[PDB]
Amino acid sequence: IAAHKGVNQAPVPLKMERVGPHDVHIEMTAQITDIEIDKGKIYKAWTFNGQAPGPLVVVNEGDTIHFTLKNMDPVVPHSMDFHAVHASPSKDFIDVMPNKSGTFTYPANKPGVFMYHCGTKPVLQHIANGMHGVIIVKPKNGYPTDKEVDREYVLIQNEWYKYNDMNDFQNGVPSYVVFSSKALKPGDPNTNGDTFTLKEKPLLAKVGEKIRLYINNVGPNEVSSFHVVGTVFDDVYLDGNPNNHLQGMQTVMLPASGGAVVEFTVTRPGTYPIVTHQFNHAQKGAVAMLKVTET
Amino acid sequence: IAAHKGVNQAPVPLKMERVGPHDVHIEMTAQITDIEIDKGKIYKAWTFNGQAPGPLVVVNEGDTIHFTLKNMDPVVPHSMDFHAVHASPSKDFIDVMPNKSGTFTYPANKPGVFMYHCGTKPVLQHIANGMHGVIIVKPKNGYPTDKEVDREYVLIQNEWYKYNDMNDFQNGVPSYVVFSSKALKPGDPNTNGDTFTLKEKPLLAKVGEKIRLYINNVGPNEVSSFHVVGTVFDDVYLDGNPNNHLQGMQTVMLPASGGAVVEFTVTRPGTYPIVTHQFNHAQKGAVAMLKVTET
Amino acid sequence: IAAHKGVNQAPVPLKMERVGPHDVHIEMTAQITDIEIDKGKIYKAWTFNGQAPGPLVVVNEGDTIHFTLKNMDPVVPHSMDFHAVHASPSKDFIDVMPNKSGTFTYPANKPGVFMYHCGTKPVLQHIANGMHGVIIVKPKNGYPTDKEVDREYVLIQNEWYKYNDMNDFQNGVPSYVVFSSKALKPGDPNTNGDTFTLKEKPLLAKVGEKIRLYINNVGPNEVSSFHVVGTVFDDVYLDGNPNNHLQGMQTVMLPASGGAVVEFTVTRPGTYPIVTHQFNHAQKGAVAMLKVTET
Ligand SMILES: [Cu+2]
Ligand SMILES: [Cu+2]
Ligand SMILES: [Cu+2]
Ligand SMILES: [Cu+2]
Ligand SMILES: [Cu+2]
Ligand SMILES: [Cu+2]
Ligand SMILES: [Cu+2]
Ligand SMILES: [Cu+2]
Ligand SMILES: [Cu+2]
Ligand SMILES: [Cu+2]
Ligand SMILES: [Cu+2]
Ligand SMILES: [Cu+2]
Ligand SMILES: [Cu+2]
Ligand SMILES: [Cu+2]
Ligand SMILES: [Cu+2]
Ligand SMILES: [Cu+2]
Ligand SMILES: [Cu+2]
Ligand SMILES: [Cu+2]
Ligand SMILES: [Cu+2]
Ligand SMILES: [Cu+2]
Ligand SMILES: [Cu+2]
Repeated sequence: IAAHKGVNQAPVPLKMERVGPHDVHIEMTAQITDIEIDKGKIYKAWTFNGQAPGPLVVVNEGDTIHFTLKNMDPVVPHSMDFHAVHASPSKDFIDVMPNKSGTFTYPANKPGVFMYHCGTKPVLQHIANGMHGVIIVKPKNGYPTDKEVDREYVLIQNEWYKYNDMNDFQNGVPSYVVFSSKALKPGDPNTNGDTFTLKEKPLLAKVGEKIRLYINNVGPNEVSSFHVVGTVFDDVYLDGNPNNHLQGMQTVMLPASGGAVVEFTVTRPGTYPIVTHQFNHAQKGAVAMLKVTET
Repeated sequence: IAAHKGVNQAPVPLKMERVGPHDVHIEMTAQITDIEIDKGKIYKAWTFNGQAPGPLVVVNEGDTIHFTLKNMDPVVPHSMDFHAVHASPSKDFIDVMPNKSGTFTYPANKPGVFMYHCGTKPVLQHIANGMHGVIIVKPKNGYPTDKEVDREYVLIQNEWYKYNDMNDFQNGVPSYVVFSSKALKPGDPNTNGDTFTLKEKPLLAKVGEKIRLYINNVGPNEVSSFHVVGTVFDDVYLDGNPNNHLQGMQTVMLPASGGAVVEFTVTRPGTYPIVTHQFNHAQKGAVAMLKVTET
Repeated sequence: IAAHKGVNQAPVPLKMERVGPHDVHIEMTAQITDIEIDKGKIYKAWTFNGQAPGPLVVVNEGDTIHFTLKNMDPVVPHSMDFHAVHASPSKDFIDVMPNKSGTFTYPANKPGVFMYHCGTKPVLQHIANGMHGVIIVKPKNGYPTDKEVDREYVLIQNEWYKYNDMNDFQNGVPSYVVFSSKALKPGDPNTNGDTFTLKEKPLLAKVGEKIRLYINNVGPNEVSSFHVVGTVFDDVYLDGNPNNHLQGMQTVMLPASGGAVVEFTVTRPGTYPIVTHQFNHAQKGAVAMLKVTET
């Protein structure tokens, strides 16, 4: 796109504030930002806030979100679809023109680990170019295993294709498949979907800890066979809903847009790979590392 | 196939009648019928009754089906495999020659949303050419959420490939992926697997209604990441068995031949897309629309 | 690989012995062995013990495994990752050099049907060349349906690609997709992943029996839509964990590395195909047969 030539918009922080016991304001941008998705490979991503996947959003069950999108793209319209919410897509997930803002309000009444993404036609194009992310809705009564958990992180799986190439998007295999981590607490890493960062700077944990991961596979196109090497998932909550409880799963099947909360114990010091077990995808980037130390 | 050149057999209604408290007769044809699968694109489908997917069958749990297939194909043998039933495949799912009929009897003792399809070798060929459909077996004691449901529809996902091309069938990506709807009550639409009809003539509902969809992904080859935009599934019953209860799912993973019953609430007026969230497939046709009005 | 030219190492039996109430010794090899994966097609597989998938391992819940790998490959390092176990991957799933042995110890504290495989980088290469298998961990308290089961078998799904071709492994469709069976009791068949053996020598059963299959889809890359023609799964335990109970499933979605225990009734004499319902894969080999007789 001629109007994207030379465009690299610096990342903008997510803006979020609570405005009542059950109401939260969220402000995001749609912007065009160079991301190093593999060593030496820059993708001029269509993004929320200059991150792909986008910034993490965390709300409580029963929060109404008053969402603003500021569209910094000089020429492409953008929008927002939160899977967490009940909304009219044709009224509430509508386009915001270049250099304009739009505000939309809707309730998140279901707990879980939900995909968000741009909903501008063609949606495949907007997702594949990078406009995806996760919103976590925390359950009013927790998870039955909350007391057992020592440490938590968020991981997101996505693919990258040939740049802005709709033929490849629809008919081609992914060039890269990648994990990223998004921060829940201060000092947690916050990364983009790339083939290397979580190998070179592993997630950290202590020997003996029960780890919770909030996970979502945003696609756009592939399913994920989520697995942590050297452990077994003690508990799995499909879509992060507490009712959808499985136990003792080696591998969690995630549809495209599918999420889960998974919990597992790391019993011994070492580095534990985290993979999609569809190994072609793993080979093309989708391996993260968890480094487990005696401290 | 030379003997299919110029052949376009007009659709024949499904014939069905109950013959006892636990016995039903079903009569279908195998026939060769031109279907417009995308605008301007005619596929000379191998079909049951001139529809692809085929006509909807609905029986009660515990019904024995006395099934007749009348094969109108001038040259290809056809057969029928109902996933709902317990049967000897080598006795009961056998070929019916051109211009002949065959009758087969077997029990449907399990509730759910089951695939049917031709079982003639090579089965990939017969399915990919259009010989698939759904049979619903209604549970003797219902679903625990029956009282909450205001409106119901059936949706079926399938793919289309290059015409009768076994290399493409086995090794190629789908050309189109599509939804169709099959009527449960008078006035419901009844459509074929195409890229457009359910966009141009959306399914209808009223603001505030809880909608049930009976869904199956007949493939032949892809899995489906079933999602309704702007809602969350309140309840999901895997394969339509009441025991396989999930709650609060954003997206339902369906294997090839996989079914579900899903329920969700439409809270606001508008048009709600229904997709497989594998967006390459969505782009290639697999988006239906639900239009929600104040009436 | 020049050092594999002309190499065909005869299969070596699995060595296994119990050494205490909760401890078992297992000795396997990594070796290079010609396998006929389709009629006329020899693949010089990288294997455990000259079988691909490898030999079946069965332990009890709570057994500690003292595992030895003897690496007979003249030039490639190999390793072992059991999904059943809690282990440090960077200490316990490490490489064994050509002509050396290594011993590793770790607990199997979770019941189920678990993948094992070589964990040597690039793991896609080692898995795709044949270094995969299943370990069954029997639950201390059984399955609630144990008393109903008349007969049991193990089935494993895997793919084969162009020989040792990492481009094909990562970017290509499978050449073949196959089932194999591995023996649980004397007289059970024990086969390799091929397109024909389980068609030509079907698994056997008696009319009216409830059959249990322990199943795993080892990939490397595809998911599986597991289905038995002419029946419905009465009970399904995801990953073989007794808690992950589904009922009345026509088809079981398995991620890559995913397992299950499935139970179904064969009501009538005949031959019952067993398929992945992703029919492109079925066409390329993934159909096994169960022959059901009045004896
Ligand atoms: Cu309150
Ligand atoms: Cu506000
Ligand atoms: Cu956009
Ligand atoms: Cu979406
Ligand atoms: Cu792909
Ligand atoms: Cu702890
Ligand atoms: Cu574990
Ligand atoms: Cu009766
Ligand atoms: Cu009759
Ligand atoms: Cu047919
Ligand atoms: Cu079938
Ligand atoms: Cu495909
Ligand atoms: Cu209502
Ligand atoms: Cu909803
Ligand atoms: Cu003991
Ligand atoms: Cu020992
Ligand atoms: Cu190896
Ligand atoms: Cu593994
Ligand atoms: Cu493939
Ligand atoms: Cu019995
Ligand atoms: Cu059955």
